[PDB]
Amino acid sequence: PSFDCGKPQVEPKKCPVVGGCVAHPHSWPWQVSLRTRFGMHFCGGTLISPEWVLTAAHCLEKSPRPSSYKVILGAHQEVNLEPHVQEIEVSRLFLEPTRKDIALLKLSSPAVITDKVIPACLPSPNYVVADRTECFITGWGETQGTFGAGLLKEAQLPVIENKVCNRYEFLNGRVQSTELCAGHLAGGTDSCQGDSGGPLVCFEKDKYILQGVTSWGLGCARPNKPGVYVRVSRFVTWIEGVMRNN
Ligand SMILES: CCCCCCCCNC(=O)[C@H](Cc1ccc(OCc2ccc3ccccc3n2)cc1)NC(=O)[C@H]1CC[C@H](CN)CC1
Repeated sequence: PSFDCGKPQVEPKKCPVVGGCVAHPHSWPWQVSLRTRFGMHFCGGTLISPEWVLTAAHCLEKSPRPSSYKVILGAHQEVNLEPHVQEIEVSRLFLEPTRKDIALLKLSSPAVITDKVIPACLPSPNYVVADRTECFITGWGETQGTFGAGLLKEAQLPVIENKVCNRYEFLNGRVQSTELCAGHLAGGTDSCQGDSGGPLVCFEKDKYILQGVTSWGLGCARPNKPGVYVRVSRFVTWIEGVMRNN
């Protein structure tokens, strides 16, 4: 039973995390929860192959010990995990070598790929997501009064091209070429604390492609303050190299 990357078996709501909506369970089957050995959620991540999870380097910077971490796959509820959820210990950590905010976790065992646990697709190397492309972020981060705490949420965010995002009114030059921006400039919808390390995916014809890793922002969901994501396409060669070498 082979499953194509980026093709959920439960079609997502795509409601047009603060704002957005609670996802249909298992409609974002690459979303993982990165947890302490005691089962405390602290970051998201994205399954990109049965043995590999992509996350933000800042999620791992406190401990270089793989035993500090475990990965929860197939979940919908944060607290009361579903019976099919897989909990897999991390074997090795690989931080991006130029110190950008992206990292790989090699799992101690491959995840079992099912209709609820499926990898996201990687983008082509150096792909640029065009201004205004509609994408989605997912996670179990905080909700700032918008409902759904404790459940996996999604939010539709359009990409804001870097040259726009860097304007004074927005992020005032801070965004690097190895980052991208996404958000609604009227505010109200955004990734927030506890979402970092998770995916920003953009639908292309018949599948979702992982274009961003939730990284940072100036608060959550503020008007004129879109979130910043690591631009995954600038790291595909590095990611593929790590997977090939390990
Ligand atoms: C006492 C703090 C414990 C951390 C749990 C709260 C996690 C909340 N996460 C954040 O604040 C992360 C940063 C963060 C901080 C700490 C962190 O993990 C701490 C940690 C994690 C594992 C550890 C293992 C052994 C020892 C200490 C450890 N400490 C992970 C992520 N930033 C974000 O989620 C961003 C997402 C984009 C948004 C704008 N659109 C703004 C917020």
